[PDB]
Amino acid sequence: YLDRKLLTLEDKELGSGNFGTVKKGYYQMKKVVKTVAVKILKPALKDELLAEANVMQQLDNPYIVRMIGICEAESWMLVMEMAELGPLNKYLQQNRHVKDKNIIELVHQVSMGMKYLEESNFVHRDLAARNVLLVTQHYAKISDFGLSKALRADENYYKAQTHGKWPVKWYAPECINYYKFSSKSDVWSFGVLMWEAFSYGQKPYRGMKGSEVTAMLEKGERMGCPAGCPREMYDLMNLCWTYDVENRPGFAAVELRLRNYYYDVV
Ligand SMILES: Cn1ncc2cc(Nc3nc(N4CCC(O)CC4)nc4c3C(=O)N=CC4)ccc21
Repeated sequence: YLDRKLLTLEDKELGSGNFGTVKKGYYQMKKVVKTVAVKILKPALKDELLAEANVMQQLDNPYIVRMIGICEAESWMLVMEMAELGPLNKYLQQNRHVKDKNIIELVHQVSMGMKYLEESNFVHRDLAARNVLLVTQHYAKISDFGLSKALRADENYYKAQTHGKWPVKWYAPECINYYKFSSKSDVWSFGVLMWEAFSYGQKPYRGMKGSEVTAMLEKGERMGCPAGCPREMYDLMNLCWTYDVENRPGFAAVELRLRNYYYDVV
């Protein structure tokens, strides 16, 4: 595991995730230094960070943030690779010149990242543009597995005991209504992430309470098509927002439509 001495931290906080506060740092490997991002813990919580690390340790995919390791000194610390460009929603906010086909590339990468996660039977549970990190303008990685769960070999959903404070605007009806989280409910979140991407990092359901969003969806109402969003991408959003879980597509089908659409547009 990781040694505090070989870890240097800058003291400005880059932002906050589910169980901590992310800071830039430098970690000396054998010969070189790796620039890193370090989630630092604010009773239970230690277990939560450790659990997140336990999830990350089992994941190896090009489109998922790699964990370097864990560090236990002064605070409990989860050491990750640094995605220099930061979160997708902030980047697109500040980079309105980013081309529609650039955004397709990036959301397609998230869908590859998520297809892997679906094949691996892990549920993300907090998929949102804020937790997509940009290594480069054409390379996105999924992060923050603080809410993630390893599914049982006999089940395709995790059932939460209660509702703790949740990112309700990214949650499918069955998560809100029944606390049932599956890869299919990550697909719902992905659609909201797509809406975020093609709206250049604008928040979904602006000015509405979680309760008003739920009520809007149960009417069969959905968010509109963002300015300049290609119609095939907006169609996929609505598919992701299928109310019935069973009819909603899985990430294999979502990634396939993203892949064909992206490859079609050269
Ligand atoms: C310009 N900017 N603004 C924020 C920002 C953050 C990265 N920071 C990163 N930031 C976070 N968080 C802060 C922002 C929140 O939206 C999500 C939690 N997590 C990670 C990194 C990271 O590089 N690697 C693994 C995990 C790098 C650049 C950033």
